Amino acid sequence: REIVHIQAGQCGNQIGAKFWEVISDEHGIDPTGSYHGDSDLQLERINVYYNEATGNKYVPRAILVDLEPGTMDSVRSGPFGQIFRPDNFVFGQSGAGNNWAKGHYTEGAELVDSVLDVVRKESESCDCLQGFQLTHSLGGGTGSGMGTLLISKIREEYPDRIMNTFSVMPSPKVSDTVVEPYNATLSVHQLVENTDETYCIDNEALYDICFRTLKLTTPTYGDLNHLVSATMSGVTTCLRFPGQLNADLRKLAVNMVPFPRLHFFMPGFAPLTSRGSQQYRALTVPELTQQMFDSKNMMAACDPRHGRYLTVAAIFRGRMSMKEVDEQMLNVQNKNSSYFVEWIPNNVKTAVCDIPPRGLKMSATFIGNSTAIQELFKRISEQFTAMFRRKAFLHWYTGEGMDEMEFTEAESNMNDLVSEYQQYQDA
Amino acid sequence: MRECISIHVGQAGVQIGNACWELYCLEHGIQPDGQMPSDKTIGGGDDSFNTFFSETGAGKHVPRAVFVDLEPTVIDEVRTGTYRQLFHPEQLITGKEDAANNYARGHYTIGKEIIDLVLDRIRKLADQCTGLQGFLVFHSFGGGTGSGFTSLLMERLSVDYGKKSKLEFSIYPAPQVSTAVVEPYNSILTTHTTLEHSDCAFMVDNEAIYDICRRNLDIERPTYTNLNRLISQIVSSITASLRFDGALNVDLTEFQTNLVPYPRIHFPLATYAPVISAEKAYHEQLSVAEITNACFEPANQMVKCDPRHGKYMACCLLYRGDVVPKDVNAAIATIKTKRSIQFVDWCPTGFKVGINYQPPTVVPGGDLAKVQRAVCMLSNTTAIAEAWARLDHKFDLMYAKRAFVHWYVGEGMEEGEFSEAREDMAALEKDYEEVGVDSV
Ligand SMILES: *[C@H]1[C@@H](C)[C@H]2[C@@H]([C@H](O)[C@H]3[C@H]4[C@H]([C@H](OC(C)=O)[C@H](OC(C)=O)[C@@]32C)[C@]2(C)[C@H](C[C@@H]3O[C@@H]3[C@@H]2OC(C)=O)C(=O)[C@@H]4O)[C@]2(C)[C@@]1(O)OC(=O)[C@@]2(C)O
Ligand SMILES: Nc1nc2c(ncn2[C@@H]2O[C@H](COP(=O)(O)OP(=O)(O)OP(=O)(O)O)[C@@H](O)[C@H]2O)c(=O)[nH]1
Ligand SMILES: Nc1nc2c(ncn2[C@@H]2O[C@H](COP(=O)(O)OP(=O)(O)O)[C@@H](O)[C@H]2O)c(=O)[nH]1
Ligand SMILES: [Ca+2]
Ligand SMILES: [Mg+2]
Ligand SMILES: [Mg+2]
Repeated sequence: REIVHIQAGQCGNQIGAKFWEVISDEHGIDPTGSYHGDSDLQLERINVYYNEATGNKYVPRAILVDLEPGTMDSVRSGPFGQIFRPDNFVFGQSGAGNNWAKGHYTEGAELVDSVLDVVRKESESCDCLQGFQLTHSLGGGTGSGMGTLLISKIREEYPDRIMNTFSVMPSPKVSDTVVEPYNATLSVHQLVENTDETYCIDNEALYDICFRTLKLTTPTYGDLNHLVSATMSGVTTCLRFPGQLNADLRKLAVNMVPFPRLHFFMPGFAPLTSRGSQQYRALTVPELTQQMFDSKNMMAACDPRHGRYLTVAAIFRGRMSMKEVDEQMLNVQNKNSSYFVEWIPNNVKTAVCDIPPRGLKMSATFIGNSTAIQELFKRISEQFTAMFRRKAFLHWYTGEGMDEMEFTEAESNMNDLVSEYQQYQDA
Repeated sequence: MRECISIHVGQAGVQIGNACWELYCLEHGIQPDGQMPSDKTIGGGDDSFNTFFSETGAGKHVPRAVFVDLEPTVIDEVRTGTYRQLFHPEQLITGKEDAANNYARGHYTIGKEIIDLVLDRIRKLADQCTGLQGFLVFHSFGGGTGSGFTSLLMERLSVDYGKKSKLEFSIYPAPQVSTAVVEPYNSILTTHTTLEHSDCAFMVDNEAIYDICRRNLDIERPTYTNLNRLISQIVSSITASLRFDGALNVDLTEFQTNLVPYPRIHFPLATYAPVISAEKAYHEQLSVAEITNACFEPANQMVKCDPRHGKYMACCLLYRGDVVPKDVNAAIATIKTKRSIQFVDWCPTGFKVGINYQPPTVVPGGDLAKVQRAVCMLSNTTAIAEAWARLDHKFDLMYAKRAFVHWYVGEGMEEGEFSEAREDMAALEKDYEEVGVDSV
């Protein structure tokens, strides 16, 4: 039951590379692609993310995409850079200049068919392809513009497969350019229509976790990405190891998405411990559970108490009491029942995996479909309008053939998305 | 790739070109004969410095540059000077008769006779690029060639290279070193003609540089040599993002995204620090906080104007040398609480920061102290329109009497071109006023 991974642009390829480093370590795959683990539990579902090559090697089913070669050269020379299939590096030279239009309509349009050819080659080697996962940012040009172009094309050629994305939302707190709200709004417009599941990873949240909780005065993008790759490992554990719950992309979607447009998830991770003496402290299941539901552990800068949970997936990792996990999960729901919509009975599902992540004896990853996510889109909308009011910086886009109407339409649909969340928050 | 071609037009453009390329060579360890011992890839490469330097099989690193002047004596000094081996003879182009401080002669009478040759030589450079990014054009506002020929060239470049990016370093006139009464005419004419053909223009007010040399370097009566060495440091700061690589080194094109909110609003204000003599730099460490604070002292600006009485539309900080993000962030925090920094209501207030680790370089026999860290701020402020206002007023005083206009008419120009140019400048001043007004 194969998944095809795609990583687009600078952010996409950098978190993507980190993701493959992390899960390769978990599955016992070294940078050469050789298995050197001591558990058949590691290889039982390794087919989901890896192709088996000659010499008994394991090759990520991963396609690396960018409109400039820079970041992908750094991936190639990175720790696990050698593991990737060289034919799956698809790149241009021009770059996208943080311009959604360039990624979606001009520069990316020239490269997209090359990417689709590689996607097709990978899909053809699948016994039964379940779908796709894309890693990208929404604030740039390539990951945002070309990434959503790719998603549209893939849906056309594979309309009955699941589309999943890890989408990094822009924040003024951690920003490269002022046009990020434009690029993001244009992208959300695409994601609302053409994905089944989207993990909303807010750079604002990643920074605040690094600053407040982890006590890092000056976080780099690399430190932000450690949080993302750890979270990505967690949310895909059910796909990568034997289990009952959300074991594939479609079953997850059926459990998490009560209405097709409302498929934007808040991910969370625990423990998040600052360095010092307490880093060695043993964590209990009650502490894990409380922290995983804590807003300060969420990867989307939204207050869960400002909305209601439609659905929740929780996944615990490591050796621990299944009985204790069940008891604590029930405690959360029963002690905070008003925050879980009563018109979706039993909307919290829990999985437990024996294999813990590197450097932790136990951890917990949170996936919430909360109406509080509307705060995220409201933020982008306000930032969008502040500029669009005066048509500021629009010439970068109109120069690539876009019209103002397309901005108006993107904004309206994102505002519709927000009001749809508010509807069910009040229901 | 992402090659950049520099075009140096007229005396000011050429002489500033000399100072810039000398500095570049010293920054990259390139000798006057073009040899670069540290470059192990002979005859080519795609290193960061290759954006500005091509390479010959014999190991020569050659500026991707063309020098153009309508008289020979300035460029002749390049041909016989220290760095004569640096340039191929075909890169240095001269006529026999200059524009006589007349825009008309630079754009029409004299310029037309050499424009095709210039374009052919530029084409020769372009054809050697594998991914040409665009052009940097150095010129005065006040000269006949700097004004007239530049605008002709910019028009022709838009035709032959489409929307390929074109940046300017433009020398704005000051009475302390100006050489023509009609420089306000030439300034308005070239600004009007070039406006649609330029993506971004860095104005350099000669009076600002003059004042800085007098006050900060204790130079009693600055010469062009004094002015140009300072100007080169500022140009270097701006281009360093293109010529060096580093994890925190933000490309100029990315700053441009923030700096140009509308096509006509493409004139960033540059502020540079530290400008300090060796005598005063001795046993004096200027910290990140100190040089950053100096960016909001208007005395350190490249153009005389007062941002404290205008509104910001962007603020970019380009650091070079011994600088880490921690210290930058602390410095900016302090400034946010103390200075007069008001943004328009339609743009974010965050400062965009780039850091290049290669430290600032100085030319031997120069006036600037060698420092461990420097910064160039690029801001988009409504205040820069002050520079337009002053020039336009000088223009109006003379044009109301049609003083000197017969010189332009005699070379085939019409009064309609003057009024058309002036009207465009009036609209431009109005544009800078409008962007500053609050939203509904
Ligand atoms: C940035 C620096 C903050 C990164 C560092 C290591 O790779 C990261 C280790 C990670 C650290 O977590 C802390 C400080 O509480 C931190 O990563 C963060 C803060 O995001 C480090 C030092 C460790 C210690 C992890 C083991 C264990 O899981 C605990 C913690 O990670 C978590 C989940 O909090 C590691 O051992 C990590 O190696 C770097 C190199 C950094 O310097 O730049 C990076 O790219 C980095 C994140 O890899
Ligand atoms: N900063 C600086 N300004 C200069 C320099 N040379 C000339 N200028 C200024 O440029 C203006 C005159 O234009 P020039 O460049 O000398 O004239 P040109 O471009 O050669 O045009 P023509 O001689 O009329 O054909 C005056 O305002 C001068 O102060 C220089 O080397 N450095
Ligand atoms: N977490 C994270 N965010 C990034 C990284 N690089 C860029 N971003 C964010 O992504 C946006 C810029 O998009 P980017 O991927 O660089 O542009 P692209 O290459 O054209 O897709 C901004 O909102 C950045 O804050 C990264 O390494 N990590
Ligand atoms: Ca070389
Ligand atoms: Mg980027
Ligand atoms: Mg001259």
